[PDB]
Amino acid sequence: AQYEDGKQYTTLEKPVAGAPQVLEFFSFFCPHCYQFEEVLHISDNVKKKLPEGVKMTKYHVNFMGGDLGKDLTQAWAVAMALGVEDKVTVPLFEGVQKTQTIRSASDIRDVFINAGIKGEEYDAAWNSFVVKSLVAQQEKAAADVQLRGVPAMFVNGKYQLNPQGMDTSNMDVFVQQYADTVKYLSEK
Repeated sequence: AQYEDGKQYTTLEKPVAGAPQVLEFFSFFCPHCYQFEEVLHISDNVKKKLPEGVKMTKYHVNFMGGDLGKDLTQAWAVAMALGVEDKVTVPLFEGVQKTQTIRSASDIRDVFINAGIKGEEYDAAWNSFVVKSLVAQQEKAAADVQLRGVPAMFVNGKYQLNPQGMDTSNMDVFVQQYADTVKYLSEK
């Protein structure tokens, strides 16, 4: 077959019921995640080839960067609650991996302030039980599915993208192969 289990994707032994259609996991500490976001624009190119009626979800993980890692998972819950993902993703990646100006929760907060979210609004969000459950959702989803590595994408709680088995000679061709694989898995 042109698409083969173990080649562009793997199958979960232990399928996850009720799982989001396209579920992606990342960390702001994750170097391939940086690439996926700023150079390859994976999420965006997947969206463009997905049918419609299909929801895309993106969650942060705790297992990188210790204490700061958990703060970043809370901050991403804040971002999801406020709908400001698009405004903080780049400054968070660059503040962690490029400029290395993110070293504490207060530094994460600065990124939001500078992106124009108001202090009061951010801190109320940070402390809110709606953010608490959004943190739980991120954790449970990762727990449900094995997760010890990022970047990761899972389709319909059954299939996991295997970018190692795709060619990287041309970044453009890598991305299309990836997105086309998601489309294929989505129609499966």
